[PDB]
Amino acid sequence: PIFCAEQIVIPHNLADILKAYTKEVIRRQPTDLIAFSAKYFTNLANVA
Amino acid sequence: MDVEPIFCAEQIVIPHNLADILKAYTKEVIRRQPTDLIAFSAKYFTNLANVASGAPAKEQLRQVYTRGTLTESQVTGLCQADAVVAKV
Amino acid sequence: GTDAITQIENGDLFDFD
Amino acid sequence: IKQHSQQTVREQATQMARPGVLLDNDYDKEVTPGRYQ
Amino acid sequence: DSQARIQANLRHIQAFEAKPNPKALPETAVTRGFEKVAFPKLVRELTCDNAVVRKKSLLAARELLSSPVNHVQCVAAGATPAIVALLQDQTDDETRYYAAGTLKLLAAKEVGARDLAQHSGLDALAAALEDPSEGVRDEAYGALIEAARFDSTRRALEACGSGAVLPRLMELALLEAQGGAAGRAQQGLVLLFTCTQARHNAGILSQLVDVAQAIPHLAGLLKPELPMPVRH
Amino acid sequence: KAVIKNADMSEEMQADAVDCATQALEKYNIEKDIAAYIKKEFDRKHNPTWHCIVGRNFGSYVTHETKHFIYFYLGQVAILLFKS
Amino acid sequence: KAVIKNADMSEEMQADAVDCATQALEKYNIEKDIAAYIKKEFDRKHNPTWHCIVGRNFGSYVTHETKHFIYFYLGQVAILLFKS
Amino acid sequence: KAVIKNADMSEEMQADAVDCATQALEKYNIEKDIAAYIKKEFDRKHNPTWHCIVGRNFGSYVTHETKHFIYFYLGQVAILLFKS
Amino acid sequence: KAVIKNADMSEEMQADAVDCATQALEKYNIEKDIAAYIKKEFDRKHNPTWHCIVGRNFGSYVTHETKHFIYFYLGQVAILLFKS
Amino acid sequence: PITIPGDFPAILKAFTREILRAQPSNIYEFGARYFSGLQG
Repeated sequence: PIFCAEQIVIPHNLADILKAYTKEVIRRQPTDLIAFSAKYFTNLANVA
Repeated sequence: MDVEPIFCAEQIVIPHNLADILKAYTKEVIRRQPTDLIAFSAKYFTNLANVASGAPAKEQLRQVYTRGTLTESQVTGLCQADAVVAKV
Repeated sequence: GTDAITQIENGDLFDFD
Repeated sequence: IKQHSQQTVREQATQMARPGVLLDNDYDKEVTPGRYQ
Repeated sequence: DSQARIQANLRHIQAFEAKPNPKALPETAVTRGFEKVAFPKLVRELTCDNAVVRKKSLLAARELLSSPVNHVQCVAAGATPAIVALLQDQTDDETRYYAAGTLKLLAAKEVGARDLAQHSGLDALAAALEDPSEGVRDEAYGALIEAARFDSTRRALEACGSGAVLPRLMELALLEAQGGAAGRAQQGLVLLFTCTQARHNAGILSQLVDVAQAIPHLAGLLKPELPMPVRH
Repeated sequence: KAVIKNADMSEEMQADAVDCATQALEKYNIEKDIAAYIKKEFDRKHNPTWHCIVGRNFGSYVTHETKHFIYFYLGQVAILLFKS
Repeated sequence: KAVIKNADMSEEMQADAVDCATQALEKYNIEKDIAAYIKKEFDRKHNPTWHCIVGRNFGSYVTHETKHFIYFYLGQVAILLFKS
Repeated sequence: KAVIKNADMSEEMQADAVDCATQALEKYNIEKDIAAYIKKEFDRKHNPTWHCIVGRNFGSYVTHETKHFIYFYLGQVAILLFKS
Repeated sequence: KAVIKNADMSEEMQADAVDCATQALEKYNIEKDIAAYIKKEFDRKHNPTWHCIVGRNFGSYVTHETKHFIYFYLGQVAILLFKS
Repeated sequence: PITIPGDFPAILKAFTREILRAQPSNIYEFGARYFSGLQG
């Protein structure tokens, strides 16, 4: 029953992953960002 | 940022600069995380009172850290660069 | 006197975005 | 000649534990419900 | 415990008292409206008509720029132009002091630095570095130093007008030549050093070395007479 | 359990109010329903005028008839119950 | 802006309720202060008794006298006001 | 603007009391002046023995001559007037 | 903690009134209960027909028989007691 | 792990009560005397 701004939960392991994510992009600097991102996240899911 | 409840008489007036003093004191307490807050606060307020009146305790803490009962040493230091050390 | 019922529903007051 | 008692009406405010500026003093009491009729 | 009991009952009577009225607050009183109402209210109150209202709102803003969320909402609401405009007021020096401190608090986060640069705030700070007051100069030096943590601010300092780093070094030399004020000089020199570490520093170095002739000045300011942080 | 943050009633009346609230809490999953249940039972139990507010975030200023007021928590939910 | 979910009053009195709610939200921080400001201000002019509840999660059951009741949103706060 | 909270008194005296108390409020604002005005007027009108208590927060226990007893909120100030 | 603000009464009866007020605050908290206790005690012990007002904020203008009048700020509850 | 000390709110509460009661002209030495006296 969320009714206040602070109620939103920011996971502990979120920002780190996100930074790693942007790392890969800014390493490749691609143009089909959505496809490469989907491939990368699916790789991380299937390996984890 | 003034703090003024709806129902508070004029008989109670908050002195200016109280918020800032408690601001600083709370920040130091949060930074240090002492075990005995009462003597810590006494030492802190004596430190700031002496400093404003006219840097003993910063140097004392640095020397104690370099060395690697203590209240008496701090008190002696705060009541006194070779003449002062000789007097202590 | 007449009665009256109110209630804060879910998501009506709280715009998430 | 009889006797009747009078009293004015009195009001109260309640404010809940706020995530912000608020720190409330605790001067309350606890109870166990038991059965009800 | 009869006395304690009568005190308790008397206090309970004084509790439910039917207070008369919330008498109206004076005009010079600031407060935070519930939740988000405060950020729009502040940017209005920063531009009110009475001076003391603007100063106390500057203090309230300095309170309001601590957390990143309040910083974001206060800079999106349009605080920076008001703060820089108040800084450029020369009638009262105190307001300049508080405004410089408020800008130092503002420029800590990335968005604050970018919006300070966009609204020509760096030029305002450079102008304020020559304010005849004393505390405001230290606050302006600190604000510029804290803004210079980002490369974009360094580049914006590189090319803003014709000479910005040049008169900064000139002022450092001027204040070290007359008197012994070492805090301002050290702050200016460390700000200059932070400028030289910009990724493309070819312009920043060229300006300094060529026009300012920094090397003989630093060689003269390396003597063991000056305070050690200046030598550093 | 139940904590009485504020009370202005006899011990029996406060106990009855706590019992009414906890009894309501095992039937009604919507909060307006708890307000309605409490209001009916103190309506028939006592002098007919009453008022009840239930929730998890609210702050009030009510002028209540003397000797009749309560503000107490059950579980995580605050209940303000008073008479005009 | 004022989204009046449920009102039983005239137009002018509703508009004054919204204006008082705006002033209360602008001037005070905590909830009970806003509630007390609203209740006292409507005591001052309209009629001598009033009751107010300001919050984010609540729904009351009251017994208001006809021609005076409002339950409306301002900003992100629900304000419930009624005479009894 | 005067809810007659409780009164054992003739209807004409009730109406006259409300009228004279309205005149008292338009004349003065301090509670003791209001009480003086009201009891002096009813001392002139009826048996001189009268007693008036005016204020926002008080509760009495008095001895009144029968069919002379009134207690009413005329706005925010309450007036309690009775004859011994 | 009695402070006799203004009284016309024998000293022993003044001390008796202060005492009675003390156990009055001792026994109950409700206002009119305090007033009723004080008047009942001065009807039982002394001669009858007393009037009591044990209030917080009020202004009254009363007429009493001679040598029977007391007004004291016991605690910060102002108690007024007089004879018809 | 940057938290407020578990006992600090009450101590600051009492200190605020006393400083608002006394109304001093020097908060620093007031704190010095208050805390020294309470220490013993």
